[PDB]
Amino acid sequence: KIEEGKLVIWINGDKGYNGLAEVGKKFEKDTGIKVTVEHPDKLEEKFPQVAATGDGPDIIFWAHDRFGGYAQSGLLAEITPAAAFQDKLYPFTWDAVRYNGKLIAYPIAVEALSLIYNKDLLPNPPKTWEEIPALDKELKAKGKSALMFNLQEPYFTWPLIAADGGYAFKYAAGKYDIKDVGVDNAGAKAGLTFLVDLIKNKHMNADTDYSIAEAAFNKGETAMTINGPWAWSNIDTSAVNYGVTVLPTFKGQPSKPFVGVLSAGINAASPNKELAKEFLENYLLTDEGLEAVNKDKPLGAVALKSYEEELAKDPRIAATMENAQKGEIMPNIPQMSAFWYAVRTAVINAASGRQTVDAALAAAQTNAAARRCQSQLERANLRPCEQHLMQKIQRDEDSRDPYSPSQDPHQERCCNELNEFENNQRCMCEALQQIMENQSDRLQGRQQEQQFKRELRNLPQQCGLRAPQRCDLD
Amino acid sequence: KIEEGKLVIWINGDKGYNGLAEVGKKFEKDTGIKVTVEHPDKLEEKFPQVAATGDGPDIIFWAHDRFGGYAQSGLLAEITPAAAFQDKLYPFTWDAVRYNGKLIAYPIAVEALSLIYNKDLLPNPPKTWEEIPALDKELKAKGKSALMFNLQEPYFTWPLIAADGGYAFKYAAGKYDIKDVGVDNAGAKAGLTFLVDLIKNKHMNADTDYSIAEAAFNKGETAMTINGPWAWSNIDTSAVNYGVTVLPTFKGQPSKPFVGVLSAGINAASPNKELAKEFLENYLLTDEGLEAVNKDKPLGAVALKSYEEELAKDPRIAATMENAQKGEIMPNIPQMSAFWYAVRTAVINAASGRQTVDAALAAAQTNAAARRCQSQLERANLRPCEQHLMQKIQRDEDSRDPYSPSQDPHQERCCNELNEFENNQRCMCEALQQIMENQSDRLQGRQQEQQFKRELRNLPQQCGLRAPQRCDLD
Ligand SMILES: OC[C@H]1O[C@H](O[C@H]2[C@H](O)[C@@H](O)[C@@H](O[C@H]3[C@H](O)[C@@H](O)[C@@H](O)O[C@@H]3CO)O[C@@H]2CO)[C@H](O)[C@@H](O)[C@@H]1O
Ligand SMILES: OC[C@H]1O[C@H](O[C@H]2[C@H](O)[C@@H](O)[C@@H](O[C@H]3[C@H](O)[C@@H](O)[C@@H](O)O[C@@H]3CO)O[C@@H]2CO)[C@H](O)[C@@H](O)[C@@H]1O
Ligand SMILES: [Cl-]
Ligand SMILES: [Cl-]
Ligand SMILES: [Cl-]
Ligand SMILES: [Cl-]
Ligand SMILES: [Cl-]
Ligand SMILES: [Cl-]
Ligand SMILES: [Cl-]
Ligand SMILES: [Cl-]
Ligand SMILES: [Cl-]
Ligand SMILES: [Cl-]
Repeated sequence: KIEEGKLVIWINGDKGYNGLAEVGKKFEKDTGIKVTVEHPDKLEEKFPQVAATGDGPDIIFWAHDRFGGYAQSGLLAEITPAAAFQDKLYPFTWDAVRYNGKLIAYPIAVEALSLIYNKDLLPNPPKTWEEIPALDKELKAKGKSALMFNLQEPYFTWPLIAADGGYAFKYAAGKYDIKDVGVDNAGAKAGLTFLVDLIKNKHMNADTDYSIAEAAFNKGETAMTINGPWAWSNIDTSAVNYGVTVLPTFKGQPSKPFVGVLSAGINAASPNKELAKEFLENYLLTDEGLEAVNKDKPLGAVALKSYEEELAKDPRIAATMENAQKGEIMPNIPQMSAFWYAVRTAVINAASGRQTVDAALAAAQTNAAARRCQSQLERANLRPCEQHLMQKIQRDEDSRDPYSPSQDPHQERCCNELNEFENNQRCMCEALQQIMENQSDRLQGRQQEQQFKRELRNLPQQCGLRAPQRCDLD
Repeated sequence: KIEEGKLVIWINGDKGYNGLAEVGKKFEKDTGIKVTVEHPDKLEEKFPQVAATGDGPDIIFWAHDRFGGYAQSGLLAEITPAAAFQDKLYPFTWDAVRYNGKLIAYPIAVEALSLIYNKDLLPNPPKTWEEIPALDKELKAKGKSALMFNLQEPYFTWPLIAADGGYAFKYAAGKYDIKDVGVDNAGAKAGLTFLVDLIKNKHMNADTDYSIAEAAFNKGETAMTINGPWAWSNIDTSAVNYGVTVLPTFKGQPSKPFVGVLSAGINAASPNKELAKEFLENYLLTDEGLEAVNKDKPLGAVALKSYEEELAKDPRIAATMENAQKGEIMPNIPQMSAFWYAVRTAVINAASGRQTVDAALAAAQTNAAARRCQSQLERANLRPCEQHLMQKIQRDEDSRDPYSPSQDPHQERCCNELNEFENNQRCMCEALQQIMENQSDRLQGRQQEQQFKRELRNLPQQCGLRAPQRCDLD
């Protein structure tokens, strides 16, 4: 489980975790509470998996977009700041940690990608994506290349995709229509197409990932890269003289980065909820705290109004905010992970040539708009079905297809719930399994239990719904 | 298979099949072609099952509503009458055998249910359903009952259900919205409710079926029944003095029978298509022909204008047409069978008390609006998927998760088709099986075949679609 007394903190390996450990120590010098800071791999995946059972860190750091999922799963303890404190952080940033009218994490900083150029290799950076092929040609001559960024992650290639019309889920009347996915429209295609063409023409390489691009840029091998504030430190170390400017335009429109807001959320299974709140509110979210971290690795435009008033002077932050405004805040809904995985795949297959732009995006659209089982299960309230089945058993203890020689002398609300598993039978099964589990202990007899299994088994048919071929009800 | 030279005809056991055999003989006396007339059980089920392989009758008789399904399955040969002939039959009736802008059967007669009363027991039949409980009470005293009709079939109980708002599929802009099902609205509930209440109060019995009601009425045991023209003969035999009148009203509206049009369709696998056409056009659809049949058992309002001009004089036919007009023509779409099965179930469970009106209807709505696998398969054009997979194999004969040490140095349109099986995985499987079958013969090698199976197997995943847990590709 989770030790009471200490604070364990998870944050991604590309963030200023050393800078955060310092705030960990200042907090310890004043508190005596041991603050541990870790940067595991795939922590945004691991957390859902571990916080579920009741383990993991007290605090979890990631971009706001994943927290909706965590919330829906009941993994995040709600956070509640006295009005005053809230007045210190930008409205904009508070919204990003708001799910179902609740605050589920603490905002830290606003992130957005910008175009980063080597002032040596390229005094004047291009205004347009279209300009780039010419450049690379020119640069290849001098033994260099025009541009290199991470292609393995959608986050990076999305600003171009989004430029001429691409979007994730439309925002219709105060909500996201997760059936209205715009990754397969003219714009998205145009964008991804241009991207692939760059590859087809030897201007960049489908296999290029983060570290490869970072190294290339930091060793002065390519004129341009695309990245976020976090990456500024390593360059500051690298002897390269760099500028940070607005991303190029495509078909005349600005690239539109998915703006994300670094957030800190408290494990809803942690004993140290108070300590956590005090840490984040009184130490991290302070001018010294943020600075300590921002020193290790730049946060972008911090959530706290006072320190940002300082940071704003930095031209790099200006360009960061410029790109951010051209962009859109990522949604934080549960379906976002689906969307991301979907697009990650499309981009890769298209980039690698396994598929065509039109095909890959078409698959992404289909898949990103498909509801996942785990989500549906969490949202399910299966009690009505439980109650129904129990009752039905009493009325069959003395009254077609009878169970025993003795049988041979709520339903709506339940079915309403099961309706949600009508398009995924494996899922329908899981829902039945969940029902079983939630009752096995309340089942006295055994005639009782198996006369429950069989009833449970043809429950979907009773609702006029589709049913699994097989379904183990251990 | 089907013998060339003879004509085999299927018609339901409750129709004037003897009367039709006569036209069978007059046709034989003039032709020498042996005409066989049979009335098998569940012939509307058997036919789809047998006509599929290429057997069955040359001609198939049923209400128009089932023929849409037969058509979609390619079981019905299109029928084409010279304008003149068509001018002999009512427009209304031609529409009923029209599917996808094609004539798929020959209209014979218009059917509709009416209220049939014993003039001895009840000189003045009720205007309203509401009046009936009082009657039955009064009649039970005299040792009789007010009303008895078939409860095992939805066809009979639907006029009441439909009365105050019930419908099958809404007709939206020239088409039926099979997702807009009106069997679970206030009206339908009201209607079914009244019906169940009749039962709950000992006014009728949930177990009452056709023969039980017919016998009861024909032996003068109940004052009223609800039935169609076909039933007139047996009563004519029965010494009971009966009238045929408009069905009672419910909540102030007329009962609304599903008007059906007896149709004759030609097996699209029969060699005798010409004979069939000549039989139906030149013998059956004539004043003598129809009469011969109408003699055995009344057809209702026949499709042929001339004979109906005669029949119209019969007050019984008048009442039949009155009820028909208060009613609605059944749709002939493939989904109709689903709808009927769904409602048959609801009615029975509600009537039997296994479920409540609200629950049962709610299940019917859900289920009647659910697309069936066989339908989706028929409508599927899986070629694109076939072509795609074949090609993909060539491009893998020398180029992640490789098949052989050698591999280790259309898609959209296809997926568009597979999208249709996204809510039924068993079905997705069948679609893959169909693809396999349609290629096993075109597959030279064996490395070829199994390198096809594996590709085929993760085809849904390539389309971002859901996939079966298991799928045998024999
Ligand atoms: O590619 C598959 C992948 O998608 C998911 O990651 C996304 C995040 O949810 C999202 O916040 C963003 O990640 C970036 C941050 O905003 C930023 O601080 C910095 O770390 O760069 C990040 C990108 O590498 O975008 C990504 C998608 O690219 C998802 O959460 C994962 O589970 C998954 O493996
Ligand atoms: O109840 C289950 C059942 O539904 C289907 O039968 C329907 C028919 O499609 C339909 O034409 C109608 O059947 C009647 C005729 O119109 C009439 O000529 C006479 O025969 O009375 C009939 C009713 O018994 O209504 C029924 C539904 O009640 C379906 O086709 C069957 O497969 C099925 O078993
Ligand atoms: Cl690790
Ligand atoms: Cl909480
Ligand atoms: Cl307060
Ligand atoms: Cl969006
Ligand atoms: Cl478009
Ligand atoms: Cl038989
Ligand atoms: Cl044909
Ligand atoms: Cl003609
Ligand atoms: Cl209708
Ligand atoms: Cl309603």
